[PDB]
Amino acid sequence: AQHTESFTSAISATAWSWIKVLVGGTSAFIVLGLIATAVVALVLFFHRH
Amino acid sequence: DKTFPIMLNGQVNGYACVVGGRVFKPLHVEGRIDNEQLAAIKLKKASIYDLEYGDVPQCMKSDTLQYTSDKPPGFYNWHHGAVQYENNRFTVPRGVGGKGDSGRPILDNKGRVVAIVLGGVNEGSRTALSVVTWNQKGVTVKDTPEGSEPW
Repeated sequence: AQHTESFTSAISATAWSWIKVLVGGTSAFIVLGLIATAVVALVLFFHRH
Repeated sequence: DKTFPIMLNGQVNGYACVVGGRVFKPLHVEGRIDNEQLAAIKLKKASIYDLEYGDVPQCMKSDTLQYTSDKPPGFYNWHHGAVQYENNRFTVPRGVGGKGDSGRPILDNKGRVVAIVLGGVNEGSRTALSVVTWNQKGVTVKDTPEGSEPW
């Protein structure tokens, strides 16, 4: 071979799309849970005050 | 009756009460409710309010306390007598309340529950009480003075 391999040389745009959807989907779901957790605490605080 | 003492080792360390069809016990009071029918119900936790609650059995749902969120300035009562409600806090003369009075409800002049006492703070003239009450919109809130101790 004239060229050289790398970790990301074999990753196609379709594979990157699935990686981005997977990582973005799980991260967004956790962030949704954390935002909901933050808002409910803020709502409960206003109940007291 | 409507108030059911909670017993751990044969001594009362708090009281359970039935309000509006739910049985409310303090979360920090460990022990068995002094009853046979209400002691068999599984209780849900409300640790943000330091309470546990469950559904009243069908035969007990009608003989329960009613509660109100209307707390005009004046005097309210409970097991040990009069309670003063002023400056948005329930307070009792020094020494009137103390440990063991956990879950004891405070009643208005019509016998309706206005708050559930969970603790208190000993001030210069009266003891401030840590209670679970309903705010101006009727939503459950934990009304506590600074430095309250569980009773």
